[PDB]
Amino acid sequence: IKFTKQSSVASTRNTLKMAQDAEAGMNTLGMLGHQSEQLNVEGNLDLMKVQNKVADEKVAELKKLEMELEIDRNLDQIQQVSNRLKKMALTTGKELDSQQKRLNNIEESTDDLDINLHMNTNRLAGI
Amino acid sequence: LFNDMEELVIEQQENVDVIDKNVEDAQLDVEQGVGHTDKAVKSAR
Amino acid sequence: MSDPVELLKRAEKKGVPSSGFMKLFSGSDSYKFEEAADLCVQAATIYRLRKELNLAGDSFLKAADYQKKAGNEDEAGNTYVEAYKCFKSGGNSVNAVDSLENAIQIFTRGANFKFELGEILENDLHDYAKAIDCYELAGEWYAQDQSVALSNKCFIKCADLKALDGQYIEASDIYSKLIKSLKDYFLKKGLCQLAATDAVAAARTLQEGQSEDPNFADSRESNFLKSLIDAVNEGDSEQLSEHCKEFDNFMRLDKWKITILNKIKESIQQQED
Amino acid sequence: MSDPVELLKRAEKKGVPSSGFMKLFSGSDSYKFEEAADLCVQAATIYRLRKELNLAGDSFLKAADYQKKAGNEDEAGNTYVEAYKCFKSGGNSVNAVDSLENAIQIFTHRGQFRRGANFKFELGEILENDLHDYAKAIDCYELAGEWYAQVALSNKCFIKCADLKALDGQYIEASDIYSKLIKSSMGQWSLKDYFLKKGLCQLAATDAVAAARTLQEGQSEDPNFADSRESNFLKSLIDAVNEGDSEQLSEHCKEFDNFMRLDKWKITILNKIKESIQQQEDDLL
Amino acid sequence: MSDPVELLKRAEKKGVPSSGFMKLFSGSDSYKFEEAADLCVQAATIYRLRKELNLAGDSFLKAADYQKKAGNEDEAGNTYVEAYKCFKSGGNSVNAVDSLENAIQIFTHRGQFRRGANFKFELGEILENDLHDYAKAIDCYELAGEWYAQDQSVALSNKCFIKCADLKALDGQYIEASDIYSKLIKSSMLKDYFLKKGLCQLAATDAVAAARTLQEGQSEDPNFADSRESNFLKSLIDAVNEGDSEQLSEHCKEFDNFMRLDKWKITILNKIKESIQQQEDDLL
Amino acid sequence: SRTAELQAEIDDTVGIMRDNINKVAERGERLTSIEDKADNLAVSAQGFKRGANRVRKAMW
Repeated sequence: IKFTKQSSVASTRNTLKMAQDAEAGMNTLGMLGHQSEQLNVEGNLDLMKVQNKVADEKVAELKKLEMELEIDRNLDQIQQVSNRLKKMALTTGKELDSQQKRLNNIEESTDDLDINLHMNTNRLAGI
Repeated sequence: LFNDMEELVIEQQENVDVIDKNVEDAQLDVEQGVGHTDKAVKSAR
Repeated sequence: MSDPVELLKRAEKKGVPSSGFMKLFSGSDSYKFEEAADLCVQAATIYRLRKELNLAGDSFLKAADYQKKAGNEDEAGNTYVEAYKCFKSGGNSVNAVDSLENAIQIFTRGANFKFELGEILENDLHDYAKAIDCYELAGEWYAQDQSVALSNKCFIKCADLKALDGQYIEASDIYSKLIKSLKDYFLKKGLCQLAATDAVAAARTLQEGQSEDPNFADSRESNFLKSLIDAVNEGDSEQLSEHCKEFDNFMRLDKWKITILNKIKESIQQQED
Repeated sequence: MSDPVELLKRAEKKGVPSSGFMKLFSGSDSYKFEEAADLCVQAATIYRLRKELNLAGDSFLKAADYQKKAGNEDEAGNTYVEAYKCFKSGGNSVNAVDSLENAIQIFTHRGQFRRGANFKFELGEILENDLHDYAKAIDCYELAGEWYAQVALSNKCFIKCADLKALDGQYIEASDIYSKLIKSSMGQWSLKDYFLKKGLCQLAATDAVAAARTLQEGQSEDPNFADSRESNFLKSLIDAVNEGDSEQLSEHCKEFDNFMRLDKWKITILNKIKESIQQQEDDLL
Repeated sequence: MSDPVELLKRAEKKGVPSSGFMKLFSGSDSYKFEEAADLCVQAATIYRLRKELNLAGDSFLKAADYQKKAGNEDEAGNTYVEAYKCFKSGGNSVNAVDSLENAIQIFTHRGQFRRGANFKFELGEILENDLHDYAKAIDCYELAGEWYAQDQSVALSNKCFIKCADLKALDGQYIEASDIYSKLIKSSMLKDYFLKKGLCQLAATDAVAAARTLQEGQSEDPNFADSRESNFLKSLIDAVNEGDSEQLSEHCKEFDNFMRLDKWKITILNKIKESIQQQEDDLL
Repeated sequence: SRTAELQAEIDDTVGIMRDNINKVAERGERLTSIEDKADNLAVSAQGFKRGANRVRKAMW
């Protein structure tokens, strides 16, 4: 029984430790905020849409022109961390969802712009 | 799971850098091009 | 492949402005500068394929300068960023700094590159003061652009460098701005206050975080901060050390916290002496 | 819908440069190459719609060469990417590799090291899996990561590059790349793997002190790896090689497998270490 | 605001090609078609502002046709995508399908496989969900997943072949769905894919192929040896080999209790049970 | 009863975050494809600039 309690204390130590370690969820989320701001790319893409409208019109005109207690405390701390980790799984899922829709929009917008630029380049080539 | 997620997100950092840079270069090149077509329209008139 | 040296030589020969009587018969000198810049870009590309990166950067600097004389400042900024890349990859941090300064001047993108400039100043040149300036200014540029997360990264870097540089009060103020990661910001604010022999402001920062943010109220960080304030009020440096070891055991103290905590301990021991 | 073979014949007829007297009266050959490139692209779109991917890729290569002759290098690179697309989808790895090489050369020639590095990584992947060209794939991964450094794709590429180098017998250079990975990723999980892998590489190089200092660095620098079962495993490996007892080494491998299944890379390295102990057993008699 | 009917009428008048003697004096008819297309786009804009979405779609279709006559095929593809958006928001699935087919033809002709694949997938979704033309949806997902597999877009192609294989398996094409799941497995080297492959094989009454699939999954990646899905596939194989449907139903209930069986799995397991029961009845 | 609840909560976080692994899969491929597009876009922007400049010179 003393050996079993020692093994339990060792494993709760390891458990709290790994829980802290996962609590990486921060470097992931902080950077996801960083890249979220970077994808908010969208500003440049909107500006290109306006400016390709302008290019269309201009170029169209161009063409026209003791041991128990430690177990208890370690479990306490493991619970605290694990609760917080659950929050992080939930929020990371949410943020990935929102960024996924945003990236899909960025995707289609960029290719549309690419096509419009190839169009305008080809129609400039003949003038 | 955290390891797999963080490492993959480490990978995605370059994609985000490259996308920001590429779209930024494109925007400036389009701006210059539109300016050139503007001057061209001014001349043909 | 053309010899990049000969391409450069042709670039300088074309890059001479029309002087005197010839200026009356020569068109705008812009075209000559554009052609010289094109030659310089070609030479830079050829050096850069050879992994003669610093020479490629120098050729890009020449190209950007010709582009500036042509009136094509946007191209000059892009080419300065190219020269920068060549220098940074070439280990020539000084010319990299010069390139970003010029580029950020044309752009004022300026915030992205001002941050990268701050990183070079911090890590490669150890010019901490002007790196602090970079982080502050570029975080302000983001704050104007409503990019909260980036601006927060920027003010974190600025505040950390300021606190390491002995400007504890200013770092605490930047941490107040960052607050307005949150648990960490509260901790750091108090710590700077403690390095300024300001125990009462640390107590208020603790109270503010405890009342306003429940996650900080029950956190290990708030408990650590109260324990440190209690030690500082008690003039008990070994108690401070004991609390530091406990917190290190449960939450590894990074190098920044260790430095600031050592400063706080030294201020206690100095009062004891 | 036009016959693609007729379109290719028309492109070939039009693709002859002006020669002799006619060159003095005929305009720039760029127009003829442009026409040939457009027409080969059309013939290839036709082949490609018929699922005849290899013919579409060959036509893409022809159009890309004609565009190179026309001076449009970016369009030549795009057509090379198309040639690559249809070759890789057609199972022709060698022609896909040739397209990737031409594409990457165009791209680095245009200052686009980024795309060159992405396609260098694709090229090394194709080489490793389909053609088993390990040395040139190692070089491809190294160059891709270097240009990426010029953070993450380089981190990924360096992981794979170190993997191929260590599996290929080059332990010291693979360990050096693992140190580079350690330094780049410091400030975590990838680090937890890196320290172990570095130690394994150095222990395959019979430098037991090198594995010991690698583990000590992981323990002192990274608190995670200090506490990680990878560190205890690396300590146990170091001990077992120090005593030169292959049996305890075997038990340590089994123990490691029981909770985290071991990867082919680590099995090859640890088999090489065990076989190094067997070479030591020959070194005894 | 201009009357969109008036704009369409003017567009139709402008869209008449120059015939006869007038063709010798009239410039390229391209410009007339461009102007008619612009007028049709204006009418479509006005209709979309008036939430008369189907009419806006029709006006965009006319604009795209005029653009095709002008030689501006890329404009036509974009305008077909606009006509599509108007029709889909208007609940007119058929005209939406036609718009995507035209647009995808234009895009594939111009080498824009990525866009063609995006829209071919959306076409598959319309065929599956609003029109229930499952066969053409299967064809769409297959072709467009191939187009992505060309572009190296592995995760897209995997979503695509998931949809294709699911519709094939629901349509009784068990062997082909299992082959597509093999492709998915190979491209992803996943637990769900191994399970579904085996289930298709059981629905084809080929318990030997299911057992080989189970062994492959168990051997090639360890997460399978210890998963509930591998145990469930083994249990189903054991029930099928024993010809005892009640045990299969018990295993399905247990697995439902720990991981909810979605509709597709329920269908496949029902047909597997039906095959067992048919064999039992044939032996009496 | 606390230990069982903690085990259940850990299992649930595992479930949420296995889904997160799949989501970042879809995001990573998304980012690769978008990189290819903005690469293409930068090319097309440079080409459009150069063509517009050439038309400006031709007309001048």
